[PDB]
Amino acid sequence: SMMKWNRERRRLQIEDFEARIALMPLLQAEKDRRVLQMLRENLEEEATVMKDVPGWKVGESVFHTTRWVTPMMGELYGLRASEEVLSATYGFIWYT
Amino acid sequence: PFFDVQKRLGVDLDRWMTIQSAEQPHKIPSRCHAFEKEWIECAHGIGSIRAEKECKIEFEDFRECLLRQKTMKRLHAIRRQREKLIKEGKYTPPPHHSG
Amino acid sequence: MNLMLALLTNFTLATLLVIIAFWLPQLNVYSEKTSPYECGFDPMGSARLPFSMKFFLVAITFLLFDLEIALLLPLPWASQTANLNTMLTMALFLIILLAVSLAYEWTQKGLEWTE
Amino acid sequence: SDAPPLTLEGIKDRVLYVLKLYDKIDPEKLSVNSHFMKDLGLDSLDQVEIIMAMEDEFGFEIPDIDAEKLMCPQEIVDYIADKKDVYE
Amino acid sequence: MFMINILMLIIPILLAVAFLTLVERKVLGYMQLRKGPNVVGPYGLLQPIADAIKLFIKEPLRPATSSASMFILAPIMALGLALTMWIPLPMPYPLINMNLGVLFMLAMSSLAVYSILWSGWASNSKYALIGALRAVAQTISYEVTLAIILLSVLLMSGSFTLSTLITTQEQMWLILPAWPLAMMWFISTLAETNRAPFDLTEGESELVSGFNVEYAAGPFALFFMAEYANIIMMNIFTAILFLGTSHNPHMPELYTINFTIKSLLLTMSFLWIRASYPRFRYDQLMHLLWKNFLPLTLALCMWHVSLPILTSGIPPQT
Amino acid sequence: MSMVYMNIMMAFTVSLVGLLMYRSHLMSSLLCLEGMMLSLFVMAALTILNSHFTLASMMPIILLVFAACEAALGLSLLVMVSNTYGTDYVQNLNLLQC
Amino acid sequence: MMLYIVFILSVIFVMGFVGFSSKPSPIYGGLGLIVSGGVGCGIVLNFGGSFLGLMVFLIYLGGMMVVFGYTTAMATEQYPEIWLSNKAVLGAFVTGLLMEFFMVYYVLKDKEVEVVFEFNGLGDWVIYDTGDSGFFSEEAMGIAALYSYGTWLVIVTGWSLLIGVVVIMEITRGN
Amino acid sequence: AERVAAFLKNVWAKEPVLVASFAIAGLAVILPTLSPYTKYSLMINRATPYNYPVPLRDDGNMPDVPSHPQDPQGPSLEWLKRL
Amino acid sequence: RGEYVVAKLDDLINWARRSSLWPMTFGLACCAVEMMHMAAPRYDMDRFGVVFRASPRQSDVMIVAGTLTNKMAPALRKVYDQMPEPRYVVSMGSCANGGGYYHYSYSVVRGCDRIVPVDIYVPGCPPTAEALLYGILQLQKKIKREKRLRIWYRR
Amino acid sequence: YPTKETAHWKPPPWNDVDPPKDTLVSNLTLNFGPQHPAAHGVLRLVMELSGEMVRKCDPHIGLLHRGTEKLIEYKTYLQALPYFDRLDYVSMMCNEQAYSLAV
Amino acid sequence: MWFEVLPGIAVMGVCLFIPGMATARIHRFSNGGKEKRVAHYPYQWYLMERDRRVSGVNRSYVSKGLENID
Ligand SMILES: CCCCCCCCCCCCCCCCCC(=O)OC[C@H](COP(=O)(O)OCCN)OC(=O)CCCCCCCCCCCCCCCCC
Ligand code: SF4
Repeated sequence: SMMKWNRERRRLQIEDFEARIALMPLLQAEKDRRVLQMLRENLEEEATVMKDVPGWKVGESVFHTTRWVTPMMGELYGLRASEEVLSATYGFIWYT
Repeated sequence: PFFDVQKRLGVDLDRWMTIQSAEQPHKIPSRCHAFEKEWIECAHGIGSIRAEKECKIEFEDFRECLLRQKTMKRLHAIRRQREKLIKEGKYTPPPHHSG
Repeated sequence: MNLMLALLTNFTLATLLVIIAFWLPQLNVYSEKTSPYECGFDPMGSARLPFSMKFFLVAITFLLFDLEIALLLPLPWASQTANLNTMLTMALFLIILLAVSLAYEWTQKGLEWTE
Repeated sequence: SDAPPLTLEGIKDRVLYVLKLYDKIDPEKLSVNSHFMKDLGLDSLDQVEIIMAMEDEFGFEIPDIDAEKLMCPQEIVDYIADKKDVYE
Repeated sequence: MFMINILMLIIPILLAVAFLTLVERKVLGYMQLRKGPNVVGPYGLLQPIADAIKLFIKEPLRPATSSASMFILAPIMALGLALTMWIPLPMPYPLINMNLGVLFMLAMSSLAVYSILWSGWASNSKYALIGALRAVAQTISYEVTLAIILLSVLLMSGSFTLSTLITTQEQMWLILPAWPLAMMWFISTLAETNRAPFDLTEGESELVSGFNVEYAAGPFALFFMAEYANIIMMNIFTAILFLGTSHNPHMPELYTINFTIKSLLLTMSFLWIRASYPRFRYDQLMHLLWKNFLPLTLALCMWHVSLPILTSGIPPQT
Repeated sequence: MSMVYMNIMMAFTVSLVGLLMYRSHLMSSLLCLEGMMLSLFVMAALTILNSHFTLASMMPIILLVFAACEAALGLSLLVMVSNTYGTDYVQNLNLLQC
Repeated sequence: MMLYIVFILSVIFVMGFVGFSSKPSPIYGGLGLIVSGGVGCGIVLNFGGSFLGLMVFLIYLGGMMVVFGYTTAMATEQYPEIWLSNKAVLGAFVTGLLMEFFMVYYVLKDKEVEVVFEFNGLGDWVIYDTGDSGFFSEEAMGIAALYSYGTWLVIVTGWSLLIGVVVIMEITRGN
Repeated sequence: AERVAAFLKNVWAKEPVLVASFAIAGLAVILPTLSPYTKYSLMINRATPYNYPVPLRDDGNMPDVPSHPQDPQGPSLEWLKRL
Repeated sequence: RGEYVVAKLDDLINWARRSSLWPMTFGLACCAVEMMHMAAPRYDMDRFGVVFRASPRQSDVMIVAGTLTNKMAPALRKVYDQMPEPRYVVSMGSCANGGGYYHYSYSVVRGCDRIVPVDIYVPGCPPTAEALLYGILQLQKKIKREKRLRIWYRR
Repeated sequence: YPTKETAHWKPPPWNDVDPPKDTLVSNLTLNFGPQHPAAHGVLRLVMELSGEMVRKCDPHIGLLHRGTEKLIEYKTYLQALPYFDRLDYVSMMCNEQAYSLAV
Repeated sequence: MWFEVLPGIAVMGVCLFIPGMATARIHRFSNGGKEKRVAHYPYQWYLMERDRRVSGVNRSYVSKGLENID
């Protein structure tokens, strides 16, 4: 009895994983526009916070390469809402 | 290795875990996969003495992706400037950042 | 967050009951009441003198065996690998050695408490 | 380093000092030759307690047969010398 | 609405613990040809209330030779961790849905042992110390075996999640495929919860009262409440592992009815056993597990790693 | 290096300094050895977890295994030390070079 | 605040290490290593590794129990010491606390403390990854890899543990 | 042939628990080798799609790779459904 | 009147204490046998809330059952002093009461009330298990008449 | 090169074995009574334990010595009969029988 | 007789039923009449976090269906 039910459960998991796979292309597209929208907002504000600093190139990279580098949590959520950040960083780990 | 037996016998005992760009379960990439790949491909074969000078860029970029020091300093400067301007009623928070 | 609140609530409740226990009752303290209890007669020597452990060798073995659960608890996840032939061999190899460890200490009078 | 050697003059101070602390001996008339029983008036047990202090002083066991003869401070100094071989 | 849920969990638990004292006394009474409490309130239903008040208006005393700070920490640490074991229990929805709930309960159970070691050590009595070191010995007996038995079961559930034990048993109880492990798990919970024939740390007949001979009034009450909260909690654990109830999302009440009944009967068996057997000797309790259970537990752990593979019955990872 | 790395490396030093400065008990200096293992375990776990070094996730587990093979070994000598002298004082281990 | 949970836990983590490093009676020393073991399990947990965090806590709980049973046998005296009953233990305990306090003061104010290494006080949350993983725990996958990938590690670890049993039987036999 | 049934019957009357241990342990190490469903176990693990199936660039000479998820080409889990 | 409210708190605490008497496991001589028979099924003292406990610190009543000897007298006082208050003493039988058959002996304390304060005296040699149960039920009536909170109020 | 410090150093034993030390550790001493559930009320059993192993039992009795054998001298042969009901107070008529057979 | 024990077990049994019932109804009360969401893995949390954005009321249990697309 235990083996048939377990075997049935492996097939259910595949049907669950495939449904995820059919959706990932849409979620990837949404995630891209969401990050780029937030990187610009951080860039736009920095222009108004470092408008007077003499030795400052706005939006300058820190890497020598021009490749795309995925932004870390500090960059992406630079000055977002305090509770927005907390759920962005510890939202999953603390959700029980 | 002092005795490179693994190369002689062609058996991988621990080289599968030496670098973080090696093959991982379920093809899970590390955060700094791309940078570690380039440094290793830049510095293959030329030897350590040369790679200390000719592949210096690819290693500084990698060292940035690991500890992110040059990045946190930049953020640190902006935060310092911002809290100064917002201290004397000169910085107006943008809407999304707060509201 | 939710876990933290539950932890903070359970221990706060216990502390209040301990506080209430010591501050609600009427007390009457004197030396002979707070003395150590040894069935009506004064104890001979402090309770801090050495206390021999006749199972010291069994206690040390517990440390070494208690590690095997660290290496064995991943097995439910390990069974999901595509290389089941290797994973099956090492899981049994690890458990078999643990049994050989037990059988060695057992035969050598290790599990027998000293006197 | 090696401790200073025991000398017959060193022992003498120890014995008299120990006797000085005793509260039944009058410090005025306690000479190195004075007698415990006749001169100082101590009784038998008073004599036994003094010998016990000497054991604490020099940290060694004195049998009862010997202490029956240590009737004045001098022989105490002699006895200590004989045990530590302090001919001096 | 989360603070309301916590109160809705701990407050009933204390009430259940209080009335388990009545049930044990009235059950052991009839097995012993007595009647148990029947004078204090109708059928004794007020007996637990009288005892609870009596304890907390009594005089607590710190022995002259005690270590104050540890002497008071132990009862606080005991009861607090006893109520902590309950947060991840699916009934059928846990208060805290832990992904590694089985490991969490294992770890908290180990930590709860130090409320015995520090109480017996802080008391500064010889009977209190003898009992403290019978808990060191008793944990060395079952900790390894109990862990491996859980591992063997989880090789058929697929994950450490407690709520997944419900899914695993949607077609049949786990006691059928794994009745040999249930037998060794039930005795382990007897030993782990310090219950007869394994109630050696307290040992009334040999150590007067064991690690808690110096504890009185409220501080004693916290140990008594903690001990019975484990008795209920572990039998709820046993019901979930081996006698898994069916869950209906539209009628979760029905689960809590069947779930509660199974936990009661498993709890009555604890009282039933305590009235039937003598007490092991704390050195024999060790040889029972290392020389009988451990050889068999290791063999069954191997059998449950191979059985799914050789039958293609490996459960899903999620 | 984030501000957490300071405390874990600060913790390792405290254990290291604790170990090198014996008081009297040998058991007191055995805990410092176990304390150093806990620091290294945490520091490795933060480093490995943060960078998603997946295969390295087994390193901290292997670390604990030999962390306890010393504790077991360390307690074994402590039993043999107290048998000879009756206590685990380190001042009794002065037969050699003296 | 909440964003600095990991830093607060790490402060408590160091305080436990200062606890037993002062070397009071091993009874209290073992208590300190249990408190730091618990919060140390929290810090790893907040970085994603829950299995690792629970494992170390579980393993140290068992180990410190064996130490307790040994303390009552080989490492006990008439008057066990506390952090207040010695000037050496007190002097060391207050020393480690102040040295932690001055580090927390300067890092939280200056935001940049350099002692051998450069440390940044902006906040641990600034380095966390942004994207999600798949339908699994990344650390769980790696620990499962011990058997499919770590064949060499299992063999040495299994062999070492087996000899560990043999070795302690020889050492403690005596006579 | 007369001493094999004397050792076994001696231990079975003195160590019944040990006999059940070795007997159970033996089947764990043997049966997987002899089982015919062990191959399916490894195949089901490969069939669980944890990652995303990144597509390929059609160079024009890949007739074994499907053009749609509902094409005849490619591995099928028909054996799984009937299992 | 505020005195009424305390007079109703006194009833609660008095009820909790007489309803949950916990004697110490303390017997000395033949009378202790009749104390077992009060725990036997016929009388089942446990149904009145009376439960034996071994530890002095977890007990509310000392039932002095048997002869008290000069060698045992220091031990009885110690365990009594180690009972947290409120504490009560029942003197069962004639040896514990006034010396009984051994009043004139040399090694016997003439009455356990020379060592501890006694509340209830149970006569008999031994007092029947039913007689002792009358003593305990009389002790509960004595605890029901306490006015601790009505006396504190009027101070 | 002997110095002030190393004057007292002694050569190590020829075979590397040093003499064992004298009495070091004493068995824990425990009162197993008289107020114990298993001590029958009046048994002060002073024990010396090595852990929980027993090294010596020293039953102290007399906590229930009442002087019956002296109180009997002051009682006629009938007044002394009831004393025997109180010797083995679980076998009353078996004690009475022995005394009756004696008289 | 023995059946006089049932009242004690009935009261005890009713005490173990409340924790299970209180959580089940509280969960549905706080989540608009639906079981509380379970997010054991990052994919599950990503979708749950996405419902807060899609709902527009910062509640991940306020489900927006076909009426919300045109
Ligand atoms: C591909 C790899 C698979 C193979 C794995 C290889 C490892 C196998 C061992 C792993 C488990 C560890 C146990 C090894 C030790 C065996 C037990 C033992 O040593 O017993 C010794 C025992 C000592 O006890 P003694 O004092 O002498 O009392 C009896 C008096 N004669 O004295 C004795 O009595 C010894 C008697 C002989 C013991 C025979 C044990 C047989 C074990 C294998 C049984 C397998 C057959 C059953 C399974 C088949 C399927 C049903
Ligand atoms: S009063 Fe009677 S029954 Fe009790 S001890 Fe004395 S003689 Fe025995």
